[PDB]
Amino acid sequence: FVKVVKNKAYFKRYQVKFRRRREGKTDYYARKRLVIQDKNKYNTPKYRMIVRVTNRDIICQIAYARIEGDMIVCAAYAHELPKYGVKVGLTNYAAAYCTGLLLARRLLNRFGMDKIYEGQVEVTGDEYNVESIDGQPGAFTCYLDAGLARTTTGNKVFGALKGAVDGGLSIPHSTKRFPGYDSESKEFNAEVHRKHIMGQNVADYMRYLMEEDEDAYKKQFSQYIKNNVTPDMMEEMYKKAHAAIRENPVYEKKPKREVKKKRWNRPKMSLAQKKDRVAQKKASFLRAQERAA
Amino acid sequence: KENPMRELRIRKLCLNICVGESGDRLTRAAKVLEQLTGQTPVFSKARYTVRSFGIRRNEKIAVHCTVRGAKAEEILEKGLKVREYELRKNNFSDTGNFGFGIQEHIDLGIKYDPSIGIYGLDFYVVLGRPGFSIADKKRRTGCIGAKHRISKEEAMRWFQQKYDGIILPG
Amino acid sequence: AKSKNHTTHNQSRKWHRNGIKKPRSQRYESLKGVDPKFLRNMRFAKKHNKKGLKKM
Amino acid sequence: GRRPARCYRYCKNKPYPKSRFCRGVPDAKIRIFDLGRKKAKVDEFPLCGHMVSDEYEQLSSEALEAARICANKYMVKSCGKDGFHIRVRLHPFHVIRINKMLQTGMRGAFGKPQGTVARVHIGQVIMSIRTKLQNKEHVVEALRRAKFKFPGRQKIHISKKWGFTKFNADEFEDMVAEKRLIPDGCGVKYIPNRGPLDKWRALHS
Amino acid sequence: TNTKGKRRGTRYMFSRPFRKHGVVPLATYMRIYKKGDIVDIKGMGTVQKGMPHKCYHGKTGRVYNVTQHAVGIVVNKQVKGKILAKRINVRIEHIKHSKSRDSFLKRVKENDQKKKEAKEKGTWVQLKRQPAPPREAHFVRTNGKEPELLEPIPYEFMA
RNA sequence: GUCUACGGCCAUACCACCCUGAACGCGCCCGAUCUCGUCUGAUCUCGGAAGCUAAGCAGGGUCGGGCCUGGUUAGUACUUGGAUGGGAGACCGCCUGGGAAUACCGGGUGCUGUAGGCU
RNA sequence: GCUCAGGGAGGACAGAAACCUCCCGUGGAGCAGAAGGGCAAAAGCUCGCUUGAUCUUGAUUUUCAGUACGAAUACAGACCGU
RNA sequence: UUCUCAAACUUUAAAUGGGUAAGAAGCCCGGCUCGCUGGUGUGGAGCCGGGCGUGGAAUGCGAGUGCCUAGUGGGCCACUUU
Repeated sequence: FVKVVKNKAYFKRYQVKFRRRREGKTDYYARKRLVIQDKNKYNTPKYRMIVRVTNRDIICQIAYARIEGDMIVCAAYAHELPKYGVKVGLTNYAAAYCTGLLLARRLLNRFGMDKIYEGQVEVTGDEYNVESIDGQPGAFTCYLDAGLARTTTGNKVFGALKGAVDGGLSIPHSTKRFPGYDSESKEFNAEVHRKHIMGQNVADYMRYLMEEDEDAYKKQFSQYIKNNVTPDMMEEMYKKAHAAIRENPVYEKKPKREVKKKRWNRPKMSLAQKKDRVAQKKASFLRAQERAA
Repeated sequence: KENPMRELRIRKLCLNICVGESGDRLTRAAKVLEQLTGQTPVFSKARYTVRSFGIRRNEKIAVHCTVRGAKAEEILEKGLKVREYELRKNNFSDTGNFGFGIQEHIDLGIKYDPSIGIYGLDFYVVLGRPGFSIADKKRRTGCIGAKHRISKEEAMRWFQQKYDGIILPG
Repeated sequence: AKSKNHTTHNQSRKWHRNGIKKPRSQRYESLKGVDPKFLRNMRFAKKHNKKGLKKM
Repeated sequence: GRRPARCYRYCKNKPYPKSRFCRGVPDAKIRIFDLGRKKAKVDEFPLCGHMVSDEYEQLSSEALEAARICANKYMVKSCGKDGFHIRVRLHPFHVIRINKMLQTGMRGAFGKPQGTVARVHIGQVIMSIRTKLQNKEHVVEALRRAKFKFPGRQKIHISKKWGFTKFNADEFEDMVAEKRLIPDGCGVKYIPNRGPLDKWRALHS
Repeated sequence: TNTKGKRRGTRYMFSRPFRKHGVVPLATYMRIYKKGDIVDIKGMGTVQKGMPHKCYHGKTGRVYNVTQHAVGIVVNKQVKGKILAKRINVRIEHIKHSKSRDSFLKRVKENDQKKKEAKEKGTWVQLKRQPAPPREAHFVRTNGKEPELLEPIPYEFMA
């Protein structure tokens, strides 16, 4: 027997962390510096470009934080890429770029900066700058919100960054975190970054498993054999994604059905029910004891 | 049917040789774990100075080694063999892990070397379960829930099912 | 030869003879201590009210 | 030896305990704060007589100790060693300071801790004696013996409680009968209709 | 004499409320402060930069200057025998909008409404705040029953 | 009706245990060629999609603990102003306005913004 | 990028205390020192890169006479770090 | 569970008390200027031109302001707190 840490006394003094901190979703340290505007700007909305890579999806939002909770202007999802040719492979560095490029041109569609600020139409891989044009409405500036992702070189958060950067979003960044950054002598080969965007890192692995054993390739790439994506299709397949994304960037929402309005969810057991159960349990016990003895 | 996501498996086999010594007796005990596992074992610096023991603040006391997956199952097969496939009731932790020791490393599959010497070392089987890697992430972490945990009662019947290990009291 | 060290005894009476006065609450305040990057800009906005006088 | 209790009678200062700041305090004369048969059941000492303070003053550790024995010495001859349980419900926590002039004067005149004293309020209990309901006058006699050891005015009041408890004696027999109370040493356990229902079950088994 | 010094007797003044330590909630930083915004000052301890002096903690001034992370605010600290309307550069977290001016402003647009309405309808309204008046006469109905008799209760000592 | 991403207030949201989760997400899960990082691909990063809600997660439960909120405590304690009130004093009473805090006893057990789904 | 004090159950030598695990852990540790306040994906611990401890005007706070120095807060102009 | 406490302890928590607000320096449209800030006749400030007086709580009272300046800088007593 030792002194229990979690007494009555424990939870009296105990101060819970913020709800998103308890759920492990937000770094309130990193949020505070991203999101707050200089007080001499006054309601000038500070845009942060939110990239969240999931297990099965890449969620690329643009947000500006008001006092009721932040208002999302434009949301770009990787599950929208099968409208542009990318059937499967929704969660790779190439799909990250396509989701970022989809966010860029969809926002610029709504603001009427569609024809102005094209950017990199042919994907080079270089450090591109979305320069403002004198006389036109200034380039849309937002900041890359990475979340709780360890920002190493070749993190897919920087795929959706470069995706948005080439689409005509004026985001500050360095090429240090793009894949192709020679860390050993501090250079950036833009050709390696071109492989990753056009998906030759995945293509060579399909080619690597193509030869050694057929049984393991069917296990790894089970849906690239289903959805008929060969490694030779790959580079020209993302160009058919990039072409159609830049052509028709607008989102069409799914129309709501006349639903049953049924209940999947057990409702809150009300007082008179809960006050009855303790009356029934006590009655249930003392009758079993008289029947016994 | 029981759920195939309650598949109680080995996460890691935590080895270390704590010699209470730096320099020559320690750096040749580093070669022992690398002949045993086939990976470069991490040296362990001291917590603080205990003058009775012959340790000192930031002195290398021990050399530890974590083995995962395909190798750990085979080394824990080598090591239980030294303990003729039997462990005791006290040897299993209440958190649902178990460990033991071996007095000399010659019984593992390394021949006696005159120059290098003899080193007894620690086996600690960190038993886990799919969904135990929730609790050590950077993203959305969380405790693993009460039903999903490995108990002392559960680790003993696992070792008895897997290695036919005759568990005896005391 | 020790003395009385401190008091605030007769002070409140002295303060309220000529009255505890509010400061000279004078409209159009000074612009000394207002940040110069804002104050430069406002000074240029004042310089060029000539520019759009005939539109005005 | 030590000053008359005139000098340190009135609650003059702020309460000044033996603490981190006040170090160099001697042990008080009183260390037993209850004797008799303290190792007694609730259901054998119903009657409780308090010595209630009528004055806001300071009772010395020595006066508490002198009254501790004066009530004990009588009640042992009057009821026997195990026919009562006296508590002293005042602990000398206020430290009293002495300024000893053996050529100083009043320079640096801050006192050294002399002894300890119990700071008492009006209507506060000094000593409580739980004994059998028979020995009603023996408590009123023993508490009156011990009033002379203290300064000021004390009042001997027969409480309407069950020994050293906070519930009334005309209610107690029923509150144990309905298992709202279990005896637990000198005192009783209040069991509300509020805990988990497993707490209720081991009661009514 | 007292140990002079900037944070002396601010053990409780610049301490955090019980179970309200830790991260500064971010609504603090994302509310805008204009010029002439009536703002009350309350030195949050968590942020030690741009702290108000303890003599301004629990005072109310108006903002005259707004920089990046702080507002300049004109407050009335007295001095001995007069009042000095003076200027302190205080960070956002030690500062709220005071709702003292609000009960006036919501009365003004209600007064403006009750003046623009009945500008044509001819009905004279009360716009000046009449104090709590002497309550006008009324009938207390006893519904049959007599008013319950109270008597003082006799003495007993409790403890 | 509910989830996801990002939030606002930060326990009516926590904590322990138990039960239920449709579809979608979310997850665990499967890999180590590349990017990347380790003693170990556990973490982190990357590449995937055979299996499973077991867990996280969500909803609900517990005469639960805590927290929230009331009544009680109690016009009690304390207190503004007043008296040629009382008392040797300590202190107390009254006039005049204000007015608490436990124990004890009930109730409640996250609201919700913007965007996107599923039913 | 991490988590501390302490406890608990395990494990050759190994014990009350060496290293290694897993769990609990609202800070019960640490933050050069006095004490208070403040602090948990940090302001602590461990590494990486560094010289914003530079150069320059004013305004302001603190003691205050509403003077200085000291210290400090908000900027602004540069040149830089990360 | 229980007895007893804290000038340098505290979840709570008064009374008395300390700021602020109670309008024309206030409202409300309209337009011009900016080298500041920018997805954006955006944000902010400055400006002209307007248009609304039930003077927007009680009570009392005329205020504002500038020179020159003596004496003083040993105090003491009382209610209340200390």
